[PDB]
Amino acid sequence: GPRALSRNQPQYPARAQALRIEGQVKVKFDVTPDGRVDNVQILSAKPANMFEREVKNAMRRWRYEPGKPGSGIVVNILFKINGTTEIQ
Amino acid sequence: ASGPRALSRNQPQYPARAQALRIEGQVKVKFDVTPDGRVDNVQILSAKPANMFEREVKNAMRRWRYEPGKPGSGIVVNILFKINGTTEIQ
Repeated sequence: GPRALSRNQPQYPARAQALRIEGQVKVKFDVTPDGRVDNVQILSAKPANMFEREVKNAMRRWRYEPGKPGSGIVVNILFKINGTTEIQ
Repeated sequence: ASGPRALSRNQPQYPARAQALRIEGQVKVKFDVTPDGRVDNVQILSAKPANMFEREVKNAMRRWRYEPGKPGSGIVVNILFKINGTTEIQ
C-alpha cells in the first residue's frame, strides 16, 4: 500500500552528538490519503528524553504518494555514533 | 611538483577499543620512501590520545606503496580518527 516519496532523516540532537550518545526510536503512524503522516506515537525511545522531538520533527516532513493510505505502520529510527578515518 | 608519489594508501582501521570508547584522535607521522616504493623510518611526531592509534597507523602505512625509483625523506602525513553521529530509518 503506502508509497514513500520523501523521508527526511532526523537531525541528530546536538547534545547527544556532543556526548556521543546513541539511540533508537520505534514509532507507529498512519499515512493519510493526502500523503501525510498522522497519529504518530512513540512506541519506545532508548535512551528516552533525547531523540523524540527530532524524530517527530522529521516525520512531519515526510511525504507519501496521495491516494494510497495505510494505518499502524511502524518504523525504527537509529541514531548511530561511528568512527571513520582520514588520511590528510 | 616533486618527490615521491603514492600508488596506494590503505586507510587505517579504527581500533576496536577506540570505537568502543567513542573516542577521536590524531596521529602525525614523518617517514621515508625507499627506492622500492616502501614506507620506512616511520616517526610518530604526535599521537593524541596516547597509546590508542599508533599501532593501526603503523600497520596501515606498511601497506602503502609509492612509485619505485623515486625515494625521498621526511614526508609528513596527518591521520584523523573522527567520530560523527549518523541516522537510519528502518
